[PDB]
Amino acid sequence: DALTSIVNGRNAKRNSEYYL
Amino acid sequence: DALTSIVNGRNAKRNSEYYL
Amino acid sequence: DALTSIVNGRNAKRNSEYYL
Amino acid sequence: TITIKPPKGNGAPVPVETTLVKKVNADGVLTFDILENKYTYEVINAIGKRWIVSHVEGENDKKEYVITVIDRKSEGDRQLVECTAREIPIDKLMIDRIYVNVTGSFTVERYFNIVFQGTGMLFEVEGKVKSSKFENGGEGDTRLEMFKKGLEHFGLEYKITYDKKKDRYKFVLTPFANQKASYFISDEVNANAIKLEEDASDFATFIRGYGNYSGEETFEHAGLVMEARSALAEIYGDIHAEPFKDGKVTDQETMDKELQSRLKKSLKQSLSLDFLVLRESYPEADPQPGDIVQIKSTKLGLNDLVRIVQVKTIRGINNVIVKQDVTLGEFNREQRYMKKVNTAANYVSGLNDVNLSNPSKAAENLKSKVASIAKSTLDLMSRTDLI
Amino acid sequence: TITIKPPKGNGAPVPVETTLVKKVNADGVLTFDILENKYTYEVINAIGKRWIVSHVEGENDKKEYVITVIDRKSEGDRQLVECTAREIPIDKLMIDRIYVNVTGSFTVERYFNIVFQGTGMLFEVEGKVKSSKFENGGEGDTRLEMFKKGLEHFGLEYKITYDKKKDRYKFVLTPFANQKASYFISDEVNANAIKLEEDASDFATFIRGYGNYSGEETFEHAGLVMEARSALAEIYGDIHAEPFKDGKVTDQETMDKELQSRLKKSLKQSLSLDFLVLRESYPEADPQPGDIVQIKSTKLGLNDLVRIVQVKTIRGINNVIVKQDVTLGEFNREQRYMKKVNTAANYVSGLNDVNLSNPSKAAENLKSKVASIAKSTLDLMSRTDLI
Amino acid sequence: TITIKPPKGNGAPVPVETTLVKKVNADGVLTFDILENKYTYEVINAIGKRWIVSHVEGENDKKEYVITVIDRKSEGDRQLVECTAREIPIDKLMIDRIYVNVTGSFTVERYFNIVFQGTGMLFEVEGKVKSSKFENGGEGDTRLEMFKKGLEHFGLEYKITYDKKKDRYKFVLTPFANQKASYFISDEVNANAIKLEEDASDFATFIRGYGNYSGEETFEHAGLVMEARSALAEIYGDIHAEPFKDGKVTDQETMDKELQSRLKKSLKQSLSLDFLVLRESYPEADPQPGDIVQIKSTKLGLNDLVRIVQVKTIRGINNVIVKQDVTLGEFNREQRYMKKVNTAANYVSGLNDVNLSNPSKAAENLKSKVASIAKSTLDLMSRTDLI
Repeated sequence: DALTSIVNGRNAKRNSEYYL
Repeated sequence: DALTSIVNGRNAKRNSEYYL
Repeated sequence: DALTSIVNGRNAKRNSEYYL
Repeated sequence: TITIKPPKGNGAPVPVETTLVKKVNADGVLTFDILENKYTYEVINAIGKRWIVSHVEGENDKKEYVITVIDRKSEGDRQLVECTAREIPIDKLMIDRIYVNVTGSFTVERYFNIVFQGTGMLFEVEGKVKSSKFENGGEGDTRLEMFKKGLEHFGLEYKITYDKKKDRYKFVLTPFANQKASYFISDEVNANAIKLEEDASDFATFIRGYGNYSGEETFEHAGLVMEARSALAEIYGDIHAEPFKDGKVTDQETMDKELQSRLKKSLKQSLSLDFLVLRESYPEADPQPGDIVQIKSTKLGLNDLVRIVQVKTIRGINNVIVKQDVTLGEFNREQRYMKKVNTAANYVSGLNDVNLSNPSKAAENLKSKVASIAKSTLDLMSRTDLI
Repeated sequence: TITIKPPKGNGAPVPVETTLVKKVNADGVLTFDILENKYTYEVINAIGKRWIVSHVEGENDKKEYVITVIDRKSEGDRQLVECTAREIPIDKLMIDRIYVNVTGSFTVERYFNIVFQGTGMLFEVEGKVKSSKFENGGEGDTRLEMFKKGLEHFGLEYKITYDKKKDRYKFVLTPFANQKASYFISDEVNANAIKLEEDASDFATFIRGYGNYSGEETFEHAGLVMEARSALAEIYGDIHAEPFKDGKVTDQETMDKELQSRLKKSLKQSLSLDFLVLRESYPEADPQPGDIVQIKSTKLGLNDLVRIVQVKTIRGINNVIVKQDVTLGEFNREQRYMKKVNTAANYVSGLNDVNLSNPSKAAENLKSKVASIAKSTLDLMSRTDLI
Repeated sequence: TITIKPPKGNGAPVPVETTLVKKVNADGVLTFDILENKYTYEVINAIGKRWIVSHVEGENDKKEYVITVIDRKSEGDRQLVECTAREIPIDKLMIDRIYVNVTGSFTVERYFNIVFQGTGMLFEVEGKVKSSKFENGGEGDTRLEMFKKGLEHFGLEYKITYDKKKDRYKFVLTPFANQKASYFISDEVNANAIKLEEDASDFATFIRGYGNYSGEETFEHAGLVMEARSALAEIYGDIHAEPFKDGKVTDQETMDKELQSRLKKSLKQSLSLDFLVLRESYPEADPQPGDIVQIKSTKLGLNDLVRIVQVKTIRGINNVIVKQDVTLGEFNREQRYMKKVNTAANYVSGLNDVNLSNPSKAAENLKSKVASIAKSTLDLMSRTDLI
């Protein structure tokens, strides 16, 4: 319950600069 | 291995009432 | 920070043989 | 504590810890976890979905919600019921559809009156708002998502309220819905953990816009060619976002408002702080979404005022609060990503053309058919101009 | 324990813990983790993919699968091989495609015979089933996904079996594939953790349907306008789902069956319980998917019978089971979400029109081209009616 | 340590642990976490985004990046600043768009010269490369994604370099960008954890291809019908991937190269090993992406040489490295999935036709309109052939 947020947050971080 | 299920379960919870 | 990778890795595993 | 009633008739209370969530325009939702007991037995063994929950926050806030999800787990010699629920001023909209395809020009009152046909609820706009034209109605769609589109065109925000009257829910439509709030915040007094996030990966200084060329042209850039820019541009410099390509709007007054809105929406600031309620002191701070608030964090460089966009309450028993969570300005970076994902995953699987093994047959068949009929039309044009 | 052979010739056994998974219609899959040893060396250092695995469950269940994924990790002075594998009665379908575009009306035997051309496997239908018409064949597609579409139209479920004969796999196509099972369950005896989930967020009481209007009309609602509803409607009341808009079906007998199927598929119940095998006692309960079972949980309000839809076996060595997991009715809420996501993510990236920086140019170019050719066609219509 | 300057003028150093990531063609990115101090105060309280970071790796590697994300957290009586940043030879491309719709045939130098108009950077191709035709220009698109498309058509890889000169960045475009590297690896000496992953779920032995039929035909398979296969086919046998259906390419020399490329890209091998830097010994192994390397793991069956495709550096202070991570060949299975997901989730929500409640109205309206205009065109054809 506590855990989903950290992974999704790092995921949204990774959405910055993933694409040429 | 144990962990994927909790996050995906909370995700499916979040699929309830996310949309106007 | 350490955690996103394990879940996403298991997810990509699950992407094998999920579909008829 | 929590008075729940079937869809026909009488009520029954239960004590249970609740988790409510309220956004400005987006659907509110709550969640809770009843458990079997010597009490609650007659209820828990006899709940069917669309049970009508109400009397949250005690003998006040009679905002009646409805359950749609029902989990039932077995713990020891007893059983739990996790469950979810949604507003009636939103679910009652998800009830009904419209089959007559709305199309053409539409003034706002007409549009938001045809969609409130048989629902009984009421709408009203506060300020004068312009009108536009809707291309295709949602014949197979909810009243809710057409309400979404309408808000996207005319009324950029809203706020519902249970008026005094029974079976009434006034929808105050407004751009940038807000009310002043006497309370406030600071790092010392009410703000435990201030996460200030400033996301700018899709941002803008100047920008171009094209919006009056006819439907059949698509780039011969008639129709109010212009580029605008904000005040901060001059130090950051030349960048620009996706230009306002799509548009059938005549005037130029629009073409600056919408354009600067495309600009200032993008240098994003999400403050997903945490709130902690003081009961013995500072009780007059019940956070409510779509209100003004004056935060101030020392040692951060922050004294400005902002608006709530998300709030997340919990209430154990006697409707006493334990903690609050809130987000300011834009609701999150996080939730934007998650809504993007879920929209992708639900728009897909609602379709039927998808074939994972070599997709694009369904799209390329279509596109090649289109170019082929265009070739045949060229032949017809030549053959008719002959005669 | 596990006899694996190259695609040409001889076998070789290895001991390794296996994790099998079987659904009713969906592809089965297994997984396991060999490790380097004094034994197994000749194999593990010499496996190439599409190695053919078999003799799971001992000297029986000679269901021959094939490996497609191969991981190789280094642990100490030894090395692991995690790996995955899939059925030959499914992979052998993923082998071959069809390029002749199936199109038009199609009886079921003809369709599921043209797709079993050269594969050698066999199909048969049990009950009488109607026929429909398939719009575009998958010229660049597997036999598998056309099998999917065929099941979606005519044979709503199936079940494969390794018949006695060599290189044969009978596909019993059937709606709602089931066989009686002597065994059973209860909370006390075989059901450790019963998670009953009742999901209803896309559900229905009454519903509309339109399905005989021609291809070029799209809403002038000829073609068997009707709305139906289920028995539970009368207490829940007025709701309705997305109406059966898409349809070229003439008769009305169909328009009620498909419609009520759209209804009753939506008040969803997923029971993702856990199963624990008793070997010394109750051995006659080898769970198999697509069977009937009679569960009964006291203190839950449950004695009905259901069907398995997912099963998940593990087998360490000597093909002795350690635990089972199963899901009943609908396979999950979870897996539905995950399949939705993966379908979105694979349908996308199979395309080529996608441009993340200002998308919709590829769609708006197309749509504006379409309206422009329609305008030119209007001009042609006027100019021809002139003459 | 890290010299950061506003977009106008002077520099200021800060010490902070950095996390850089570099791929061959994909955007590089870094991340770091400044904290408040007696030092750094004048900076940290005065950073605005698009602050220009540089002098990573000390008094060398003056690769100037720019910040776009800014987090600000409160820790104790101090505050953290997590932040992200991207290359100027990539961001400076994300600056500018092109509105003139490139269309038609295009030689490579012309194309990659029109897109380097006003940016100041320079491109060059090494080997002779053919030319093709681009269907629709990205009028509302970045220079970056058109650069992506150009690389996808002509220059299958690239590599940037800060030449000696100021404000210059040479783009060496090349297929399969590589340089020899004197250093090497082995399990014993530099490779802690070797994860060899061999993914093959979308793989191929033989394959068909169709690529010269005109735009309006789509399957009457003129245009160099052929099927090819690789050398490994003969032992694995008959399989095949999605055939090269889409194509307007005349010659046959192409139709074998692209086809075998579709083959050999699919039997995928991702080696996401870990690297650990030795400073006192073996210092001449600064890993850089797009280089050749000779790995060798005993007890694995591995001595071949490969190329880096991803590298992940960290540098605490004084630009001393702590650890490295790398991936070889294909960048991952993982990251491929994640890019697929994010592409789905961003392509969606960039659109406007999406309506989650009964989608496909927007697509079916379009398709039925298309077939209807085709019917009207048939009528026109008959009526004109009459005259």
